[PDB]
Amino acid sequence: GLTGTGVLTESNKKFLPFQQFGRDIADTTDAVRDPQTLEILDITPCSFGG
Amino acid sequence: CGDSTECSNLLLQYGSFCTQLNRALTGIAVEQDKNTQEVFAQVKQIYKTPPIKDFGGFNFSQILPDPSKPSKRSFIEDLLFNKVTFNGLTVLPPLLTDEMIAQYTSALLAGTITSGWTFGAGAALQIPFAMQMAYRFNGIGVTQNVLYENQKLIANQFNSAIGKIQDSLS
Amino acid sequence: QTRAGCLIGAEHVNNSYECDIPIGAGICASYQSIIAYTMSLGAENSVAYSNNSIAIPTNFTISVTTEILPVSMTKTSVDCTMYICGDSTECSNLLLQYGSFCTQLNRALTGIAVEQDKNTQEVFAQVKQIYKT
Amino acid sequence: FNGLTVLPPLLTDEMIAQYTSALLAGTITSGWTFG
Amino acid sequence: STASALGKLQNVVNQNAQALNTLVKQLSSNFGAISSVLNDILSRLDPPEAEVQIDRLITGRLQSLQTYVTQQLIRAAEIRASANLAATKMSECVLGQSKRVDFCGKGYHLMSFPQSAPHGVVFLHVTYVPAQEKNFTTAPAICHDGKAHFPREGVFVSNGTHWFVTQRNFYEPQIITTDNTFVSGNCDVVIGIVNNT
Amino acid sequence: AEVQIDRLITGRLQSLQTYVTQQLIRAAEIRASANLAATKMSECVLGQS
Ligand SMILES: *[C@@H]1O[C@H](CO)[C@@H](O[C@@H]2O[C@H](CO)[C@@H](O)[C@H](O)[C@H]2NC(C)=O)[C@H](O)[C@H]1NC(C)=O
Ligand SMILES: *[C@@H]1O[C@H](CO)[C@@H](O[C@@H]2O[C@H](CO)[C@@H](O)[C@H](O)[C@H]2NC(C)=O)[C@H](O)[C@H]1NC(C)=O
Ligand SMILES: *[C@@H]1O[C@H](CO)[C@@H](O[C@@H]2O[C@H](CO)[C@@H](O)[C@H](O)[C@H]2NC(C)=O)[C@H](O)[C@H]1NC(C)=O
Ligand SMILES: *[C@@H]1O[C@H](CO)[C@@H](O[C@@H]2O[C@H](CO)[C@@H](O)[C@H](O)[C@H]2NC(C)=O)[C@H](O)[C@H]1NC(C)=O
Ligand SMILES: *[C@@H]1O[C@H](CO)[C@@H](O[C@@H]2O[C@H](CO)[C@@H](O)[C@H](O)[C@H]2NC(C)=O)[C@H](O)[C@H]1NC(C)=O
Ligand SMILES: *[C@@H]1O[C@H](CO)[C@@H](O[C@@H]2O[C@H](CO)[C@@H](O)[C@H](O)[C@H]2NC(C)=O)[C@H](O)[C@H]1NC(C)=O
Ligand SMILES: *[C@@H]1O[C@H](CO)[C@@H](O[C@@H]2O[C@H](CO)[C@@H](O)[C@H](O)[C@H]2NC(C)=O)[C@H](O)[C@H]1NC(C)=O
Ligand SMILES: *[C@@H]1O[C@H](CO)[C@@H](O)[C@H](O)[C@H]1NC(C)=O
Repeated sequence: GLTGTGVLTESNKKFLPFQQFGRDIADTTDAVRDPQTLEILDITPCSFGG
Repeated sequence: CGDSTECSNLLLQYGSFCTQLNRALTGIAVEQDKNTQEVFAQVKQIYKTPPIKDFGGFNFSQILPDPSKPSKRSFIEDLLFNKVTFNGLTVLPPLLTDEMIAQYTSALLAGTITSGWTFGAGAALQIPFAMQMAYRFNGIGVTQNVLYENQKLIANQFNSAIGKIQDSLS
Repeated sequence: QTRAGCLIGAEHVNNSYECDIPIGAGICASYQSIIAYTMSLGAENSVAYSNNSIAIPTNFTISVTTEILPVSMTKTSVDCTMYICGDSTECSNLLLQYGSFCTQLNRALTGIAVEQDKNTQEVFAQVKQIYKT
Repeated sequence: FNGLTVLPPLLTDEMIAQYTSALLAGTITSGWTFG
Repeated sequence: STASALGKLQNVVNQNAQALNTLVKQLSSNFGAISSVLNDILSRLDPPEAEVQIDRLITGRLQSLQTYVTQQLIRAAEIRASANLAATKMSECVLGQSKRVDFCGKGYHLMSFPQSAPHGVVFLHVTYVPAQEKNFTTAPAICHDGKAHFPREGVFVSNGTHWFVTQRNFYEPQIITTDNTFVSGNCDVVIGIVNNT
Repeated sequence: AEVQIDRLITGRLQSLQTYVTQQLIRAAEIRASANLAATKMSECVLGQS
């Protein structure tokens, strides 16, 4: 139910056993936990620029 | 808008609204670059210091660049650098990297150590440091005899002050 | 691939000249084809320092240089109601309920014009009489 | 134009040229004394 | 011959013209209404909806005019600062000779001449630049008869065999005499003193 | 939904305008400081004041 775009990579963050996703600052999500495999993935925005 | 065709279509009817915003931001960036270039680019040649350093007893080792460090900075510059520490927004890098700024500072400092104020008008002319300091005292109403009789004490006081500056900063 | 991004359509060399078209991160490009290089701060020299040697000029030259400074700009004014409504009684009646909205703008524009006139008169009028050669 | 006006400057360029000529003749003939 | 030298005045003129052009161009925006023409809206609907339509145009045009006024204020402040700098330069480098280095000209200042420009001033600065240097050997004081001699103004120089006194900014040797030197102490504490007559 | 989209758009535009104005003011004061620094570098390093 949490929707967003970007590119997903493998991360090394250690979620405490009851969170579902994390955000760093200014309320922007960075890490998520896949509901099935139960691992932490990292999201970075798709490349853009002038 | 953020990837919304409907938002873009509704927004298109507001006319030229962000063209002037980008114009202003580009002007600000150009002004920053111009400010840096105006402040630091004041010499035409990159002067260097002789390998042998006997400046009448004065000691500039704390301010001269250090060849050992890769950044080619000095003690005070390293202390200053160490002491102080998106949804469509980008940050552009400065045109002049800090290595070139350090090179400009080193060139200016070598020029003012070796050639007095002469390099600021025309070509640099060499001068022993004691004579330049005698000129500087003569320019404030004190005869050069005072420096020529108190050189050692003057050098010791200068070294002590430049040593205390580093401790005060650190 | 540069610290400023990615660049296509130019060749990278190993020399260094004065910077023509600034690109960024200490590098920029020029035309010869188009070549991208690292900026050169200036010429290199090592002034001959010794503790019992000096250099003294023997001749001189006289140079004349220019400096350009702007001191003024055009004075403009804007009629608020004519621009925002344009000969419409209904528009004026609807706009009237906004309070004092354009009096401040006219005040600011008049101040700007007065400042331009003061700038010009202060910069140039610095003599009491009109001397003649 | 739809309600915008441009006002002429108070000092026409002839007077500015006269000021420059007076200043320049003064500095040629009298040095810095006239300042 | 060379053009593109009067960049600043042209830039100011272009900025003003562009601001005026965008301000007058902003008049053709719907701003979310049905049309940009006032009479067309007036002669197509009923007043209860007509006023709703007109409000959007009113607020949009007000916002644009506010932005234009703010930009004009900023540019006027910058122009005022530039004019103050120009006035200071005119006061200090035309009515007198300046000692502060590099304020007006590159070198030792001699004089300046003003000229007008459509929206500014042009200063012609005349400066003195030394050239054709030459190496010499120097000494800070002269020991003679057990006394130390220092130059009044100038510096001791040497052909390579003899010694002379010169002014600092132009080579003109002269014979060392008691008239252009003064005595203080004895030649025992000065580092680098040399023997002569 | 177009009404809500417009309501969001106007506020976002207002915020962008405020940020731009603040940046302009800060740039002006920074430029003044840079001019002072350049004058000091020219007058106190290249000569005696
Ligand atoms: C959801 O169901 C899948 C399907 O069985 C589970 O995936 C298996 O998990 C076990 C646990 O070690 C592995 O040994 C199997 O190899 C997995 N099978 C696959 C990936 O096809 C998964 O663990 C379940 N998730 C839960 C229960 O949270
Ligand atoms: C100039 O001052 C520096 C101190 O910053 C001197 O360097 C010290 O030299 C002594 C004696 O050789 C060493 O014991 C210290 O470890 C040095 N300090 C540092 C930080 O390197 C330097 O010798 C002085 N210059 C001269 C010519 O004596
Ligand atoms: C002054 O004397 C020096 C030393 O004899 C002359 O030679 C220069 O010496 C410096 C350092 O020793 C070198 O960096 C230069 O390349 C030398 N110049 C030449 C042409 O060989 C020097 O030419 C003399 N004149 C001046 C104006 O310095
Ligand atoms: C100082 O420089 C000037 C300018 O170069 C010299 O005047 C030149 O002298 C040569 C040879 O006599 C002439 O061919 C040139 O026409 C002169 N130039 C001008 C502009 O008249 C002058 O000789 C130099 N002084 C010394 C002592 O060398
Ligand atoms: C030292 O300076 C003196 C004075 O200019 C030079 O000596 C003169 O040389 C000329 C040419 O040989 C003679 O005609 C004069 O009689 C000399 N003057 C005296 C007082 O003897 C001398 O050339 C300079 N030294 C060097 C190495 O050039
Ligand atoms: C200027 O530098 C020279 C050379 O570095 C110094 O000359 C030295 O003087 C001492 C004591 O008189 C001698 O022991 C050395 O042998 C000299 N050096 C050479 C290479 O011969 C001189 O002392 C310095 N200071 C001056 C001239 O005031
Ligand atoms: C300048 O002259 C004085 C005296 O003419 C020299 O002083 C003599 O130095 C020698 C060698 O050191 C001593 O043996 C004498 O006793 C000294 N005489 C006196 C009266 O003190 C002095 O050395 C000369 N200067 C130089 C640089 O050689
Ligand atoms: C010269 O430039 C080429 C590519 O432009 C680079 O591969 C090389 O390392 C540079 N230096 C030398 C010494 O060839």
